[PDB]
Amino acid sequence: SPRPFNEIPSPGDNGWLNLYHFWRETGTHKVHLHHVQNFQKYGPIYREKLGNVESVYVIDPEDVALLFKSEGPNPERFLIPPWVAYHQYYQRPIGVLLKKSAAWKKDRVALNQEVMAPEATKNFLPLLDAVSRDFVSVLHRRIKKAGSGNYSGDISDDLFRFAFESITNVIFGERQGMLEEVVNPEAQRFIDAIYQMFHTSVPMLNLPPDLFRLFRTKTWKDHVAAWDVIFSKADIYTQNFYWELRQKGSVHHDYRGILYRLLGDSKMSFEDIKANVTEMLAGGVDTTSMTLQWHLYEMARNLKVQDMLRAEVLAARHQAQGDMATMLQLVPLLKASIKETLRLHPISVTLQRYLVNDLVLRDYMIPAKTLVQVAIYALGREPTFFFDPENFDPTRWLSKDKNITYFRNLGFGWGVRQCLGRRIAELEMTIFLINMLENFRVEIQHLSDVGTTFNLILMPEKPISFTFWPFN
Amino acid sequence: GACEGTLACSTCDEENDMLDLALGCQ
Ligand code: HEM
Ligand SMILES: CC(C)CCC[C@](C)(O)[C@H]1CC[C@H]2[C@@H]3CC=C4C[C@@H](O)CC[C@]4(C)[C@H]3CC[C@@]21C
Ligand code: FES
Repeated sequence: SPRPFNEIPSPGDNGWLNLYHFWRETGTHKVHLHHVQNFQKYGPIYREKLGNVESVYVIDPEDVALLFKSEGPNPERFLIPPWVAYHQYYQRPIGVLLKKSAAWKKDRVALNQEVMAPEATKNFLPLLDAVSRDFVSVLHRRIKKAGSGNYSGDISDDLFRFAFESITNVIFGERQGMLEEVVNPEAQRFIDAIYQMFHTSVPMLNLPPDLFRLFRTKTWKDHVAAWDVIFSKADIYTQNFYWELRQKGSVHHDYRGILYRLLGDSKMSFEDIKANVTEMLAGGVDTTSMTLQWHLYEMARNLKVQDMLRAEVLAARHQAQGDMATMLQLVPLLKASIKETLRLHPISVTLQRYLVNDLVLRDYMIPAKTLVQVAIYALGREPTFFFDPENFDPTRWLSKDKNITYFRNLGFGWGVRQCLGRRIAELEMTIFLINMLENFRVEIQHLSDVGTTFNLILMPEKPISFTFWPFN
Repeated sequence: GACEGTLACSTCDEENDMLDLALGCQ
């Protein structure tokens, strides 16, 4: 029979002492490197209590497979305690992210019909393509202004604005104008608050809420203010749309966006719809933008791969005779390159599931209700699970050797509670990259290795300044 | 049919990726 839980290797049983050593040796912002180091110390499985929360950490795709196979109908991941506390104390209506069991399932099913299903997502293409085409126009404009036949700059802020325009366009069916020269300052304030919400989450992460206010008073206050901006503005957007819908009529044969559909025909109350709009808006700005920045970075770092991807896109646009829907079926190397970007640069350091039943992993008995985390960042850099892991190689995902990709594509999670925005995200990034590849060559002057920082979501440790050349 | 016919699980290019991490509804 399997060894008991307590035999799983760990730094020890004192959550507070472990937390002390984590902060002193590695730091709150390098949690991803903490995992890498831990697997080097303990082997392919370990357990670690940080503060009051203990998790079993796993890296092997084979163990990942067992975990997700034993998943129940209503999976639970780790809830971020300052987010929970904010919603509870300020009585903020919660969406799919913070719900569980039947209440979660009910929202998820209604939302899948409108954001995941092919019948719905086929409508996103022109809405997303329009925003990407505008982004290209922004860069061409900056090139002309430069007078140099190129443009060099850190475009992270522009990527955030791009991600915002994209998510709002598919939700509201309306352009917010964030790619214009003169921007809406209140919409900019919304974008900034999302980042601030993530950033301020970090100093509170491994603490019960009773300790937040005692030791992180300023951070908690800043965090509360960030969420308040998120909610006040998402509320206004939704409420304005609700009333404008009644002012204009609800007789439309053309596609009007996700919100129109939900308000017009779903099992969701207005309360649930509005809560989920807020979460979709906030979940879609920092995610696709940082991911796309990493993709551009990997293309500049590997010019041969960039050439291959551009050639694939040009051939796809030609064969499809310009049709975007048809193109998206002829660009498998680009799609693989998105998987490759997420393997090296996951947004989420880990995936987590609480066990519903006892489960054996690595001949250790892991009891029901144990939090299990898959160290997705560590997995992506691990040379025993990926050949030459530091190398950006999209063809990796095209192997007929199904062993090479077995439970490796984890950047959007797995199963029924995988990323709700996955289809929006994939479509947005694929279309963005098609437009960029057709229009520009991407380089980085004085290229150097850019590391990663943990700001709740993973992000580049330092700015990346790109150089764009108009492609002929 | 856990996700209920939306291509958001695998209990029953995009289907190709669900197929790896193992349909009915598609
Ligand atoms: C590159 C872009 C993105 C990445 C890498 C990403 C990643 C993730 C991951 C790893 C999870 C957890 C999955 C799991 O537990 O198995 C998640 C959940 C979630 N994501 Fe995303 N995401 C992205 C874009 C988006 C977008 C655009 C939206 C907006 C619709 C969004 C909304 C959500 C929501 C609401 C959840 C919670 C879903 C639930 O609990 O049912 N994401 N995402
Ligand atoms: C702002 C919200 C409405 C939506 C946020 C969507 C995100 C960015 O898509 C969230 C959803 C679940 C989140 C994860 C939940 C739990 C953990 C474990 C923790 O130890 C590190 C953060 C990490 C890995 C989170 C990273 C950010 C994620 C992955
Ligand atoms: S039922 Fe979820 S994928 Fe077919």
